[PDB]
Amino acid sequence: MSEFHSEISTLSPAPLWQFFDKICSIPHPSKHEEALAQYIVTWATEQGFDVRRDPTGNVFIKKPATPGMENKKGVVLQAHIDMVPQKNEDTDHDFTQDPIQPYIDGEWVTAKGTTLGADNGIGMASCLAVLASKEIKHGPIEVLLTIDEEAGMTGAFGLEAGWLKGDILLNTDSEQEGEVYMGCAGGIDGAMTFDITRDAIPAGFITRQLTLKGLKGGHSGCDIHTGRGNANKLIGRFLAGHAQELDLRLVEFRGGSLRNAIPREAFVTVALPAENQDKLAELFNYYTELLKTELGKIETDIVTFNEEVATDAQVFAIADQQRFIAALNACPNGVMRMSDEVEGVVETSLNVGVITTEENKVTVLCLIRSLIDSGRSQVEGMLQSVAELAGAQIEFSGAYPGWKPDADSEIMAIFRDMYEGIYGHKPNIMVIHAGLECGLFKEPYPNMDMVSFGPTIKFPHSPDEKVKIDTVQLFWDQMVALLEAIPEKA
Ligand SMILES: [Zn+2]
Ligand SMILES: [Zn+2]
Repeated sequence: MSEFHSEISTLSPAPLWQFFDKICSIPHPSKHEEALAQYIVTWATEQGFDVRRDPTGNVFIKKPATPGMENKKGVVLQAHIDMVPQKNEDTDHDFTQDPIQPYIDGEWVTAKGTTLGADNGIGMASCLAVLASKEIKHGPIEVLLTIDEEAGMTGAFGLEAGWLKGDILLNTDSEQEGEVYMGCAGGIDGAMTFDITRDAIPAGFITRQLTLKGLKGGHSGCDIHTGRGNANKLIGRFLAGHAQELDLRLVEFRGGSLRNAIPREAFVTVALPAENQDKLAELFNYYTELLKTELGKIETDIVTFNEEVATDAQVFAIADQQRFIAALNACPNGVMRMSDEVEGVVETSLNVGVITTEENKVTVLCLIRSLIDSGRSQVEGMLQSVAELAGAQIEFSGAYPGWKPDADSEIMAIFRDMYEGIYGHKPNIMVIHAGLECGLFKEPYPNMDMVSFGPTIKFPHSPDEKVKIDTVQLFWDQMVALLEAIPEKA
């Protein structure tokens, strides 16, 4: 806008920002990496690197140590090639074919009308800069360029061991300066299904719709540790202790939106004798009040509603109503175990996120997360124990490995202390209760520990993806600092 004549390839550190200007020029959305994979390889040949590809399309590039650190230590710099295709809703862009037009606006570099791919356009250029660099005194080096982060990260378990050495890995895929990653959670989708039959609403049974919403909700992974309520479970807890005593019968149970998110709204419609209408309305008002007493601190806007539409219907058979409700109630939810290796982090958890009834089928969907993959099984088994006891079925799928945090591992320690040698303080080292590509890296090479940090990019995956220029210089400064700080393995 104002800096109209400013060249992206002349921002510091130039070698990388030049590589980034080149990466921007050749179109690479997920699944269209070939175009850029070639360029990198042909490039890395011309420089005389041993460059090989694997069966699943990931690029590996070997550079021997600069004189002095031949004693090795082996390191693996890693980024992913694919970008994410998202255009502004009013600008012409064929992602398969058109280049990113990066531009400079203030403290930021963005593309207009399109995602910028700074991720890791800021990470992989970095990788490439180090390969080309003549004056970083590094030990032996491998670069891993994986295919697909934003389409189920195909490339990430693309291949397995015997393709790398060096017990260390440096992922450049995080999006904050001063924010590192030493671990993440794996996950797995679960589905408990019930084969239900229905008996008609008995005479006089007015039919109501008890509903609960205004829960703050959240994301099952990064927000699980908080006190946030689970709409599904609260309405189950109510029917559990009180259905039979109140002799109410169940027609409908719908809650939450997807396993990914802590369910904020849920509801049941039920049939009951018109006699117990003021009882129920009072018990339920009682019940809801109690909720606000309990969750009032964290859960500010907690609202329930109790209207009636006496529609038919066909109520759950008793034995089905019973087993489903016991199941829903017994079933674990929230945090299962806090980590002891790291200072107040959730090790295992699960979220009963979605419930949907239909005629003849009630289906309960949930998502177990864990850093220790051993604990994720532990939890699956408990669900199965319930599922068994209830005469219901569970299927598992969408399983992906977690990354267990090792406290004061070599590289975490270094990074921590090398950043503390470059900055008057320590980075904000973390563990997200979520999935990251470097997780899948632990399937083969569990021996390898690792780190994930990068420049500060805001709004990735939108036409707003803006990256902070001054932190690219930082990112690269520690990317250098440590590469040389790396101890030797004899
Ligand atoms: Zn991404
Ligand atoms: Zn990414």
